[PDB]
Amino acid sequence: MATVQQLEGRWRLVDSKGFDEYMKELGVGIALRKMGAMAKPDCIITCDGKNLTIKTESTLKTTQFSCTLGEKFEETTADGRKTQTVCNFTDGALVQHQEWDGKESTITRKLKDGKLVVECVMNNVTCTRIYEKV
Ligand SMILES: O=C(O)c1ccccc1NC(=O)N1CCc2ccccc21
Ligand SMILES: [Cl-]
Repeated sequence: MATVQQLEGRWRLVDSKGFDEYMKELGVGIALRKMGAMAKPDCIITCDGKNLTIKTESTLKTTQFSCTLGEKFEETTADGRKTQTVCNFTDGALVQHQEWDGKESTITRKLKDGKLVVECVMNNVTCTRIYEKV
């Protein structure tokens, strides 16, 4: 018995795995990759019913989106991509699908050992983003 509300709270990055390779796959330039690779974002996740809000905060940039689960919406990512996106909660994991310019990326968010595991995949390049509850 798992629900999207299990992901709510305030989270802080504690481990990164393959993030540079994921940014390279997005085409992010060297300057922003150096900036991105030193950030330790803080994330606040809230979900009232099906209305979900994720606000990501760091010393470099603050980003946030609000959406209804299962309903598509437009999101401008931290690296500047204007994407068509939908979020679905399925099998104890929040699934975010991003499309832009004929390219796809999937971002999954799930709890593992109490840590929020964020997996970003694009063109078979997998990035793992580990957050601790604060
Ligand atoms: O970083 C992440 O784990 C992340 C995971 C999934 C989706 C977006 C992410 N990143 C993000 O939303 N932001 C906002 C500001 C900032 C600065 C530096 C690196 C990242 C970010
Ligand atoms: Cl996140």
